[PDB]
Amino acid sequence: LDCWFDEDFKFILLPVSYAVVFVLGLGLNAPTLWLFIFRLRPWDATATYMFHLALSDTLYVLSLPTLIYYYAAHNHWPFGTEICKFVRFLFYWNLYCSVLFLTCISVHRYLGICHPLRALRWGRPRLAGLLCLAVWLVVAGCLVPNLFFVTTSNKGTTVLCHDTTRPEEFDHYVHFSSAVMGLLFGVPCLVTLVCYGLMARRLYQPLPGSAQSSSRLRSLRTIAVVLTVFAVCFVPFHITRTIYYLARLLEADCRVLNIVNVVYKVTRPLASANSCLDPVLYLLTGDKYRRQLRQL
Amino acid sequence: LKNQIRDARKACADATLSQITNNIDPVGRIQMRTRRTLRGHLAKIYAMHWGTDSRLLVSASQDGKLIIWDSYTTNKVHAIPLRSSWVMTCAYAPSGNYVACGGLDNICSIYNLKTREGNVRVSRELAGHTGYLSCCRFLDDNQIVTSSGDTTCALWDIETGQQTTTFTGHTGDVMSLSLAPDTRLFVSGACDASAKLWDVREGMCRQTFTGHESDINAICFFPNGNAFATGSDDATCRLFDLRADQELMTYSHDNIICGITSVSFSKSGRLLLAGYDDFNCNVWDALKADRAGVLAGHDNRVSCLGVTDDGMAVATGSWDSFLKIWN
Amino acid sequence: LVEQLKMEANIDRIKVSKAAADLMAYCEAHAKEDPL
Amino acid sequence: TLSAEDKAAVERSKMIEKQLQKDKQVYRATHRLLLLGADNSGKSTIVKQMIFETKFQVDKVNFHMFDVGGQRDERRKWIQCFNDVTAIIFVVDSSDYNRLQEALNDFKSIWNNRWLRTISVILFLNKQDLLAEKVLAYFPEFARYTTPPRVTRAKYFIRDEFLRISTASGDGRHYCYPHFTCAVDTENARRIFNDCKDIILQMNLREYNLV
Amino acid sequence: QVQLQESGGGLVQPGGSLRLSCAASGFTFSNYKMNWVRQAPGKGLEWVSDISQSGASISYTGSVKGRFTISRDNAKNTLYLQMNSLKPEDTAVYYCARCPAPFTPFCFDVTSTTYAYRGQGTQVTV
Ligand SMILES: O=c1ccn([C@@H]2O[C@H](COP(=O)(O)OP(=O)(O)OP(=O)(O)O)[C@@H](O)[C@H]2O)c(=O)[nH]1
Repeated sequence: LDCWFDEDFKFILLPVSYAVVFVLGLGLNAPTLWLFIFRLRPWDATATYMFHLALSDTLYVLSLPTLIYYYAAHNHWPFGTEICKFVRFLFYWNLYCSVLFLTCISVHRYLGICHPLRALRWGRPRLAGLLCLAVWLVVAGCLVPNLFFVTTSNKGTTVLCHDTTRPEEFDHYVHFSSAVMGLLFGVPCLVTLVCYGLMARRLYQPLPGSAQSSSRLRSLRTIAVVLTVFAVCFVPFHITRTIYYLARLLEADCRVLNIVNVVYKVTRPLASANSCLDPVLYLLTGDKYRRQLRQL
Repeated sequence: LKNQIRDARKACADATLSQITNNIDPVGRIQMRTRRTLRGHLAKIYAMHWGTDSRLLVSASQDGKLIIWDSYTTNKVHAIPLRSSWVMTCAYAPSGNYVACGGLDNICSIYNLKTREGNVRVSRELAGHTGYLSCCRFLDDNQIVTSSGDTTCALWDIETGQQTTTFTGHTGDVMSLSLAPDTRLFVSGACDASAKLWDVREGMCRQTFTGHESDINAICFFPNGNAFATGSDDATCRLFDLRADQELMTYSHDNIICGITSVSFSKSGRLLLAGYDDFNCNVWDALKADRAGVLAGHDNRVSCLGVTDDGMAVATGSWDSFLKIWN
Repeated sequence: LVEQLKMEANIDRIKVSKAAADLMAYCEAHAKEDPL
Repeated sequence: TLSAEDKAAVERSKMIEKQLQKDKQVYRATHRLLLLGADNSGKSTIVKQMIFETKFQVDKVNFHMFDVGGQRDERRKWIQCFNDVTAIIFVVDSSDYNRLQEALNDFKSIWNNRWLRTISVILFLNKQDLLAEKVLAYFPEFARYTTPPRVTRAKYFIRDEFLRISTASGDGRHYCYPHFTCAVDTENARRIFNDCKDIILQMNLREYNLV
Repeated sequence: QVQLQESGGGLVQPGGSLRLSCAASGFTFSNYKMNWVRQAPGKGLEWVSDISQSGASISYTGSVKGRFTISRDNAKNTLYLQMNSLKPEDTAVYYCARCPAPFTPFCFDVTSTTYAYRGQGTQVTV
């Protein structure tokens, strides 16, 4: 049907990184997931977004084990078509809703820092809950076509579970994936970068009379670390994904196809590591240090 | 002649509650768990009071809304907005159709519950106090006695709106009062590290108890009516006997450094519940000077404490806008 | 102040052990009706 | 279970809760400020250039500042009722040095209080035209002082005297904002607005898991 | 019953020296920080010096520092004020005062017109 790709540059890397991300995600997200409900009931806007992101990370890492088995079995899906469809929907569903929850928390911080008096002039946790519900619903609705797209085929091995659609229906999937990727990453990515840069610019310049403190520097370091982690986790993954999908769409020579395949499969663990990096980033600094120390 | 008074007090040389009640059965670890959490208020809770029906519960907070609960069903029966947001006392008439409030406005506003028009309206206002109201308690349907931070208390009349009797002999600022079970006497603890017993009919002080070393914050009559407990800023409670005119017990611990915010007694007078500024409550034995339980459900502070009239429950407020019913 | 001390001088007319015994008997009698 | 009276009671409770939720937005969007000072300090004319409570707004954010003076000159207890104020507008008369010592002492007592340790204090050195007239026409450390003419050195001497307590004993959870006001200064409303903006910004930094 | 009593005053030469001692009873000395209160004729209750707990922090007044020494003795349960240099403008009554909060450096109300824990001081005349 096509010219094939390299094998050992992915089967030795993706299963190990996915298993590591899986165990780290359940080691770092379940305790805070239960803390955000039956430890002290924190449910203001900040804790609402943090809990929703933790839930997204838990669902994302729970979507892993079957596809780690798929990757370590040298491209084999003995389970069936239904599990393939559902879990390759759930993978991207949790990924994009996690990105959207990062963007929601970034806009929340921007409102609370750049315009604080206006922010509590108009604000309510009901808005946060409705925003999270809308995020879940919109991501599920826009990855509705993913369910029809991810299919199981028997071409080279006994069973394959195509992350894209079948090779005869790749022109539909490139359009669909490019559309959802552009929307649910580019608008979140630009919004998050703009908001974090604006808040850092506000924190840098000393405006007040004698509110001179190291708070404006510690928060600046935290914001820089958060922005760098988000960028290095998500931007190369989506950039390499675009490059790989366009390379397949143009039907170029197999050498550049192998090269872009390798760069995409090595940027995939970077995207996966965000599920474990989110708790150690957002749940560490601040009063949550004391909360986790007390609940430990 | 204070030396003669102290010699008369020391004439009862064998004054040791740790010896007379030494061979008694300890109460034990009182494990009380939260039953209801009335999370309807907006800001710090300052005061609360139970009704005679033992179900309805009035409470006031920093946001300036006086609310009325139903602890059986956790339903807000009423919610009375207040002109002044800094109110630190609450009341509930024995008839159940009147609620009083007061604070930094130096006015004891009384709101008419269950009127013929089915609405809450200010029935009367009492503006004869030159200091902030600290505690107001409904003597009856027609009389209410109030203590302010202007060194004096006063007994009011609803029909006329003027003081029938005043109690001007004190020092410092009166912080809280508590009526006797017979409603014929009452006591008032103030910031001069002293508490005085008053007579409503005569309006004259009878005894003075100088045992504490800091401002007395809360005071509550014993159920028997011949004693009371005073919680002060010295992080130590004491129990005073009206007949003995001398402190009996001293519920103090080495690890306690936060002062008392509220004091209440159980139905039998065996369990002394004390609110603390140490982020939680404490459940003191009445005549053992030892702890029996800790109510650490609150997450900001404890500012008010009340025991239900027939002893079936207790209610503790907090500086978080929560109200926890314990049992 | 001296007058109040004079009134307080004539009010000390009970023993501490009697008050302790009265309180102890009161909590013993009413312990049945106390749910706490 | 669900009787006619029980359903009516539940509906009434839901109506009350809806009214409370409606009022919560109003309560959270208004900033409560405590006005403090001495008799010689012109704190009344600062309010007049915008318990006695005043209401004003700057950028559609409603501020409600309170000047309580009906109490019996003892504020150990009723000062706790202002534990959740966004700021304190403690006003100093810097043109009376004998009173300035007492202003220094009670500013220190306010700063080091257990309940006011988390409440930022906006500092207004109210009398500055009088100070300029007095200096232009007590403390032994004034001679051994250097500017961070004479009236500027005096103004900053008093400011640094207050900032010595505001810094050496501060826990980092609240800050002091010194401002130089006058009798005819009309920027006090906007100064308090900006100071409250920064106070809320600092609480937002602490509560947003950033610091 | 908080009681305080001062002694050692009423005889000063311009540039002279004496020593002020206030006795305390009814409360623990170590848990409280005690100030000094000066009442000049025709004047309100002023402030002189400070000592915190077991002498952790010491503060004075601008017209006091360099000539007054504040001393305290938890074992002896008394607080001292040593007067080294004198001028005839400090003729007043020294109220040995404190603040009600224990284990807390918050002396909010010390120089009030009425105060429960401020004993009757001794007259000092230069
Ligand atoms: O041109 C192609 C396209 C696809 N394939 C092979 O199709 C299989 C499924 O590859 P998919 O096209 O279905 O998804 P994918 O690129 O994201 O790769 P995986 O996450 O599923 O591993 C992969 O093993 C790939 O090597 C080729 O070999 N050549």
